[PDB]
Amino acid sequence: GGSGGSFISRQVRDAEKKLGDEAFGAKIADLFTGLLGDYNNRDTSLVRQRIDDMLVAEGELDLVFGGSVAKRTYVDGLSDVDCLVIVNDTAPHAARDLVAKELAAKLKAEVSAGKLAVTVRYGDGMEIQLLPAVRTVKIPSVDGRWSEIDPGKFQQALTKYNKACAGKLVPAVKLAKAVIAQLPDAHQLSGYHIESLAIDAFRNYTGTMTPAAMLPHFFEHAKERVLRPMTDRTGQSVHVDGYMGDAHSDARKTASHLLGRLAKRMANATAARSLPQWEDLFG
Amino acid sequence: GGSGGSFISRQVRDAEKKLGDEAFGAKIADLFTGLLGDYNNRDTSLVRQRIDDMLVAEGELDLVFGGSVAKRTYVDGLSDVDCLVIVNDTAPHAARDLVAKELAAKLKAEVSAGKLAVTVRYGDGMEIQLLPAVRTVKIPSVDGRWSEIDPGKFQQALTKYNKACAGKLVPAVKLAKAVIAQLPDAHQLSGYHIESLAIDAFRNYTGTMTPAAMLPHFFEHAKERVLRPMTDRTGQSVHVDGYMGDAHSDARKTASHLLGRLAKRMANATAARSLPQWEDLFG
Amino acid sequence: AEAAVLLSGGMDSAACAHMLLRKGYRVRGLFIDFGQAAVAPEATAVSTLANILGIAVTTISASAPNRFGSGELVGRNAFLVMSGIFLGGAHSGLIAIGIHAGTPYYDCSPPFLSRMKQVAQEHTSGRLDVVAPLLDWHKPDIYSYFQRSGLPIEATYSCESGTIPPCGSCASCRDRRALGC
Amino acid sequence: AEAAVLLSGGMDSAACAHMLLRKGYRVRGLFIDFGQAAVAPEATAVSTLANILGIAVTTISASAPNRFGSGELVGRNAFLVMSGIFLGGAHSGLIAIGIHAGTPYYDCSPPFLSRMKQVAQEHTSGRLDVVAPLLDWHKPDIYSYFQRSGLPIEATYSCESGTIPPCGSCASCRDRRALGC
Ligand SMILES: Nc1ncnc2c1ncn2[C@@H]1O[C@H](COP(=O)(O)O)[C@@H](O)[C@H]1O
Ligand SMILES: Nc1ncnc2c1ncn2[C@@H]1O[C@H](COP(=O)(O)O)[C@@H](O)[C@H]1O
Ligand SMILES: Nc1ncnc2c1ncn2[C@@H]1O[C@H](CO)[C@@H](O)[C@H]1O
Ligand SMILES: Nc1ncnc2c1ncn2[C@@H]1O[C@H](CO)[C@@H](O)[C@H]1O
Ligand SMILES: [Zn+2]
Ligand SMILES: [Zn+2]
Repeated sequence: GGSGGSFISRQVRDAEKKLGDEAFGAKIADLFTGLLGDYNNRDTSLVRQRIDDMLVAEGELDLVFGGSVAKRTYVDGLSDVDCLVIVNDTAPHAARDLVAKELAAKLKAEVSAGKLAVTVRYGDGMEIQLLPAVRTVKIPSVDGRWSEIDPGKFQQALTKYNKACAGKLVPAVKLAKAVIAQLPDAHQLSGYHIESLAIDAFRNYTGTMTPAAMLPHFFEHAKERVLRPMTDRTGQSVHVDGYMGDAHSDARKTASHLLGRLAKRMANATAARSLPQWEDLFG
Repeated sequence: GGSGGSFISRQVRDAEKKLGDEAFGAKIADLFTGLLGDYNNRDTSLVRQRIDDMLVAEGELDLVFGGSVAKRTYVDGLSDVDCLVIVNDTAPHAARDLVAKELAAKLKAEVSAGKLAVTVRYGDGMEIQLLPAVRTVKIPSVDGRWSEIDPGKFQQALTKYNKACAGKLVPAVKLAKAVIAQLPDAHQLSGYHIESLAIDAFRNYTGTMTPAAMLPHFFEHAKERVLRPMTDRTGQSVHVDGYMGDAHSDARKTASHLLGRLAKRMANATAARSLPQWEDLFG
Repeated sequence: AEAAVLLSGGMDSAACAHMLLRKGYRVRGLFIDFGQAAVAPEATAVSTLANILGIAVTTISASAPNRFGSGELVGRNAFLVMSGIFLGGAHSGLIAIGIHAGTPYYDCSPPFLSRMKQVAQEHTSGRLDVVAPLLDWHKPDIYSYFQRSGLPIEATYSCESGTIPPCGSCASCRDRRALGC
Repeated sequence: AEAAVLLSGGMDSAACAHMLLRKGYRVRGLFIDFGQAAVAPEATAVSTLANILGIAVTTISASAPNRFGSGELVGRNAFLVMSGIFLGGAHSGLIAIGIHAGTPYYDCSPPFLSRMKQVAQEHTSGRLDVVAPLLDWHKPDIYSYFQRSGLPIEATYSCESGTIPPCGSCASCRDRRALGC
C-alpha cells in the first residue's frame, strides 16, 4: 500500500462510472448464466447411458451437446446434438423417419421428429437430440439435402477447442446461435458455419474465458472471417460456406454487416447498461 | 480433483520435457533479474533529490531511467537518462561541454562527458545521466546533430506505457538495447527509434508482463513495425525513423531481417535450453 | 449489487468502502489475519471504521511459519483477493481492494488488476469482478477523498511495522509524513 | 531447480511429486488445512506419502466461517496456489498442482493453468512458474503412473467427504470405483 512519499470531482465521477460498468458486467453475467442453466446443469452422465440404452447404429462421435439455451429449441449444428445415428439402409427427411420409428419401438420415452433431428423425451423430461446420418458419413442440411462437411473433423475440432476453453466454447456458440436466430431466416448463417467460425475464432483466444467475454469476441471475429471461405490451419477448405460464394462476395459482405451490427448492439447495450436490450438480443 | 468415473511412456516423456522447459524459463528469468539488478535496486528517491541539489536549467521531463543494465554503459535514448538539462546559451557536442563545466563547479561529485550525455558520479558510486538539451526543445543524435523528435511526447508515452506495464517496459527496452548493442554499429537502430517501437509494441500488449516474456515480443513486433514509418495512434508521424526511408525501403527490410534473426535466436536458445547462448545475446 | 471490501485499516480501503456505500451497493468487509506484524492495530482500525460505516466484517485467519514484517510480501494482494473469494464467500458481485498508484509493488499495478479481474471472472463466468477504484490515484488524492468521507483519521492505521507509535520509516508512515497526517 | 508440490493425499499430487523427484529437482511439499471435511485423512495420507518420498511438508492453515463439504469449492485451486506462494514461501522455481482432465471444475482446466502461470510469473518476473504435469491426463493414466511409482495405494485418500470408510458417491470415490481402487 505504501508509496514512501512518492508524491478530485472528476476522479470521483470517473470512479463511480467505472464501478457502475463493473456492476453491470456482473449483472449481464447472471443473465447469461440463467440462459445457460439447462446446458450447464444437464446430467451428461445420464444422457450417455440412455444413448446406450435406446441404441440403426450410433456414430463414434462423442458430442452430448444437446442442452437447449436461451429458449432456442432449434438443432442446426453439431454443437446442438447428443449423438449421430447412422442409418444403415442403403437408400435426409427420410433417414430421420427411420431413426424415429426404430427408437419408438425400443423405447420408456416418447420419440419425435423435427426439422433436422430426432428428439427422445424420457419420462423425467430429458430431451436427447439425435442427428440422423448416412454412410457413403454425412449429416443433413437447405432441407432435403445432405451437407458436405466432414462430421468427424467438426466433432474433433469442437471437442478439442471446447476443452481448451474449459467447456465454454459450446456455451458461447449456443448464445451466438440464439442471437442469430432472432434475425430473418434468409439472413442467418448455417449452424455448421457458425461452429466453424467459432473454432477459428477461439483457437488462439487470449481474452477472458467467460461466455460474457467470448460472445462479443465471436461476432467481432466472424464479421471478418466470414468474408473468406473457411479453412483449417493447413489452409485446406472445410466445405461449410460454399453457399456464400467466393472471397468478398456480396453475400459474405451482407453477412459481415449483420455480424458487425450484432456486435455493435452488444457494445451499445453494455455501454447503455440496458438489461432489456440484452434480453431482446436473445428474444 | 474428482471426475466421477468420467472415463503412457509417451505421456511421461512429454511431461518431463515440459517440466524441463518450465524449469529453464525460471532460470532465464533469474538471468534477466541479475542483468536488471542495478536498475531495479536504484534509489530513485536519492536520484531525484541529487538532481535538485546539482541543479543551466532542468527540463520538466520526469525520467529517472538512468540505471545501467547488462553491462551496457551506453546512453542513446530517453529511457537511458535521468533528466534533460536545457542549455540557455542561445548558441550538440558543445551544449554537453557547458553542462559538464557548470556542474563540475556546483559539485561532492566528479562530472564527466560521454558520446551523448553528462555523467555525474557521486562519492557513493551513483551515476546520474543528464542529457543536454537546447531550446528553439531538442536532444542530441548521428553525432554533432540534433534530433527531430519531440522530447516531451516521448517522455509522456514512455512513462504512461511504463506505468501500464508495472514499470517493466523500460527494463524490456534496456534488455533489447543490450541485445542490439552487440550487433555492428551501422546495423543498429537508434535508441529513440527502439523506444518508439517499444511504445507501439506494448500499448496493446496482452501477454505476460515480465521482461522475460516482453523481450521476444518486442523483436517479434518490431520486425514488422520497422517496415513502416513510426506514427502515433492518430497516424501523425513521430519523426524518429526518417533515416530509414519510406515504407518497405531496403534499409527497413535489412533491419527487419536482423530484428527477426535476434528473435529466432531467442526462440532457439530457449528451445535448446542454452544458458550460454542467452548470455551471448547480451555480451 | 453486492460488494465485499478488503479492509486493512488504512485510508485507501476505507475510502473504497465509503464510495461503494455511496453508490448504493450492499457492502460488507473482509479482514485477513495472516500473521502480519500490524495485525492488532489493523484489526482495531477495521473494527472501528466498519462500525462507523455500518458494515459487517468477516475475519479470515491464515497461519504458516513466517516472520512477516514491513515491505513487500510476495503474493500478498493476490492472496487477499483469493482469500476473499474462497474463504470469504465473495462469489458474486464485486470484491474491492484499495490498491493505488505510486507504490513500488507489482500487485498494486494495473496489470495486476487486469489479471485478478480475469481470474475472478473466469472462476464465476463473470458473476464476480475485482474492482480497485483508486487504481490510478496517488495518496494525496485519496487523502482528499477521505477528508470528504466523514471518517476519523485517528481511527486509521497504516504502519507496516505494527508498532504504537508508528515506526515512521516504512513506506506507509512516510506517506503519512508527506501528508501531515 | 526447486519444486514445491501442493499435496492433497491423492494419487494425482503424489504422482507429480514422484515425477519431479525423478527429474532430479529439489522437491518439498505443501498441505493446506482450510477446514475441509477430509482434512484429517488427507493430512495423514500426506504425512505418509511425504515420509516415503523423503520430502518435508509445510502445513499452511486457514480458517473462516464455512461448512466445506464435497463438490466444487469456488476458488479453491487458485487459493491453494496463492497460499503456496504467499504463505509457503514458494517464490522461485516451480509450484506444482495435481489437476487433471475429465473433471467438471474450471480450476482444473488448461485456461485455469495458463492464468495461474501468468499470475505467478508476473509476481516474480518469471522466476516462479506454476506447473501441472497431469493437466491433459485422465485418472486411468494417472493410476498407471502411480503403479509405476512404488507408492502404496493404501496410503492415499481422495474422498471429499472425509468419512472412513469413504462415502462412495463423491466424484473422487466414483473415480476409485471405476478403477477398482
Ligand atoms: N474452422 C474449422 N471448422 C471445422 N473443422 C476444423 C476447423 N479447423 C480445423 N478443423 C478440423 O479439426 C481437426 C483439428 O484441427 P486442428 O486442431 O486445428 O489441427 C482437423 O480434422 C481439422 O481439419
Ligand atoms: N510510438 C510512439 N513513439 C513516440 N511517441 C509516441 C508514440 N505513440 C504516441 N506517442 C506520443 O505519446 C503521447 C501519448 O500518446 P497516446 O498515449 O498513444 O495517446 C502523445 O504525445 C503521442 O504523440
Ligand atoms: N490484512 C488485510 N486484510 C484485508 N485487506 C487487506 C489487508 N491488507 C491489505 N489489504 C488490502 O490491500 C490494499 C492495499 O494495501 C488495502 O487498501 C486493502 O484493500
Ligand atoms: N488441501 C490441499 N492442500 C494442498 N494441495 C491440495 C489440497 N487439495 C487439493 N490440492 C491440490 O489440488 C489438486 C487437485 O485436487 C491436487 O492434486 C493437489 O495438487
Ligand atoms: Zn511504519
Ligand atoms: Zn467420497
